[PDB]
Amino acid sequence: TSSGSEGNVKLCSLEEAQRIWKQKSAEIYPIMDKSSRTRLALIICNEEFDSIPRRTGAEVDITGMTMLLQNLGYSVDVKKNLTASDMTTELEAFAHRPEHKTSDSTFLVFMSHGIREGICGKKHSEQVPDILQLNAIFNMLNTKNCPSLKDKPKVIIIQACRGDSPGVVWFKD
Amino acid sequence: TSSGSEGNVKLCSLEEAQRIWKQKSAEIYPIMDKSSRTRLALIICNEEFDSIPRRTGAEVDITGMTMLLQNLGYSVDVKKNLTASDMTTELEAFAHRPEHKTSDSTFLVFMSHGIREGICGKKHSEQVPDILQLNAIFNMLNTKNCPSLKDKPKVIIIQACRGDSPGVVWFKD
Amino acid sequence: AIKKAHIEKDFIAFCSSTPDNVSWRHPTMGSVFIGRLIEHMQEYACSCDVEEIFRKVRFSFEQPDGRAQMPTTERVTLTRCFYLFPGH
Amino acid sequence: AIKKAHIEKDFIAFCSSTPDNVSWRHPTMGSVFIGRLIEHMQEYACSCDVEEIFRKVRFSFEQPDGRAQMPTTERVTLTRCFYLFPGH
Ligand SMILES: *C(=O)[C@H](CC(=O)O)NC(=O)[C@H](CC)CCCCNC(=O)c1ccc(Nc2cnc3ccccc3n2)cc1
Ligand SMILES: *C(=O)[C@H](CC(=O)O)NC(=O)[C@H](CC)CCCCNC(=O)c1ccc(Nc2cnc3ccccc3n2)cc1
Repeated sequence: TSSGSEGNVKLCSLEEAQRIWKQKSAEIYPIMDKSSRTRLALIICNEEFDSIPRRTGAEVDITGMTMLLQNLGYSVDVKKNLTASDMTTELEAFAHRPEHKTSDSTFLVFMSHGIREGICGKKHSEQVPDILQLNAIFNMLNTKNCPSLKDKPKVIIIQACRGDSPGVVWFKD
Repeated sequence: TSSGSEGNVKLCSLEEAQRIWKQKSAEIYPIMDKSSRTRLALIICNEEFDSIPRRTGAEVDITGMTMLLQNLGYSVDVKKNLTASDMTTELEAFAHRPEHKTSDSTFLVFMSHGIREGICGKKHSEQVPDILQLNAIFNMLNTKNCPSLKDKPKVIIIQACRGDSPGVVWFKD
Repeated sequence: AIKKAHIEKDFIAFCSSTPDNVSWRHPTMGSVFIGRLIEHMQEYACSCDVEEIFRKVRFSFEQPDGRAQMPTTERVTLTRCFYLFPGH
Repeated sequence: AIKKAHIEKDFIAFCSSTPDNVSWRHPTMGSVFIGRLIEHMQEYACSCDVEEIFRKVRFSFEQPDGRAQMPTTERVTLTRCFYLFPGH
């Protein structure tokens, strides 16, 4: 039933959980006890922009990702329509959250327009770029800047264009 | 015995090969018949440079990688001490090899000094950079520039520094 | 006592397309990569690690249509398999 | 008849360290990443796919010594598991 906390996410049974833990030795990331852990996730989504087309349908993505991460046991913070500077400030704040200490992992979700160089902030234009680089995201969440997430999986998901090309070539059979 | 073509590489038995092919459905890359396939690999290694320190020990890496790739069924081309332009010319030539048509995969190995931006050519200095970017390697081997390797695994291995930092942070237990 | 730790470890990035290329989005149905990722996570989180799941997402894009894209996994320093163990 | 194909697919890159960071090399023993990779390929090519093997290589670097480095897998568009099937 999808009426439970995990919603539409298929459950891992106790037998399946024991089998995975037995098949592989010490090659799995440790999971903290459900009763005590404080898992955190962050979604940054830009839909409305100053100078580039509106990202119609973004709300569907926000809903889906928020519910999915909650299903997986994460407390989700949702921030909308930020400049690259605002994204940096939000990421730095996320890295400083005390909950990461009592967490085993984190998810970061970015959804915006994008170019080859990175992710577009709300104020982005060709004349005055407003870009957050993927490199900056990694740096802000690494062991130096986020010691609380040492040894813990940090999953970054990015929905964005990475250029203008269609991504295809022709071939004949 | 390591006297066979596969040397020190542990053999996959017929039972193990059948088990892997049975455990996973259509989620494995197809392998071409051993009798007809023409697998190609390329190693580019820079040891002696005009303006940066000598890469002593590189010969050990060349020997090991050449023998390993041969063990795995690849015909290995070894090129030494090239500029970034020469590496590009070699890569373009590799992408044009007719053998890829009758191959199922390829390995590319780069071994040199490196900086944040990419891999150092033999003529590299701080004043006049001689750098091959990883982006260029991918472009030269993609479906547009290398149609013969469409749908086929292209494994790129790079031994190089990516900057000057030690890659470590301190923490107390 | 102080000890050394890798500055960058246990990361995985998953992008909606390859470099230079567009990612697609429907005005009422949302982004295809996001929708596909949710579906695959819902289905496979119980039995597959996250890296395995991301590969399956990629595979679902294998056959190109009129709006082709190829999700890319980037800068991976996961030293272990990350299983979500949903329900636990 | 012409058909569309993804411009970039079925790639895996494996680097000796993380961005910004050094990779180590011994004057007589060679590069540690290269030596480690050969060993793991010799051992695991029979039973593991290349992505699995690369993760194992990473894991072997997990505990930092005086010369720490963390090999990174990059720009992965493998849609399937690449098994080498050594001997076949
Ligand atoms: C680039 O910066 C952005 C990235 C973003 O997430 O916003 N992408 C775009 O701006 C692209 C242009 C390259 C999208 C523009 C919107 C136009 N949309 C379409 O043309 C279109 C048409 C049909 C569909 N169909 C479809 C079918 N099935 C599904 C299933 C699930 C989800 C969506 C979906 N869509 C989509 C889009
Ligand atoms: C950066 O551009 C280059 C990358 C390259 O491949 O050349 N790297 C360097 O120039 C680094 C400096 C950051 C290497 C300089 C050479 C100095 N070497 C050492 O200090 C050193 C000391 C001890 C060891 N030990 C050791 C132990 N076990 C093994 C096992 C297998 C292989 C090597 C090995 N080495 C190594 C290096």
